[PDB]
Amino acid sequence: SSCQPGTTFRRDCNTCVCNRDGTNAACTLRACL
Repeated sequence: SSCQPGTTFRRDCNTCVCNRDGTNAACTLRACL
């Protein structure tokens, strides 16, 4: 992931939070369908 460190964003129906150096994200594991 290229993201703003510590920002919240969405992948489909999932909440993601960007890691401390903006290179990855942890996201919720909902089934969106």
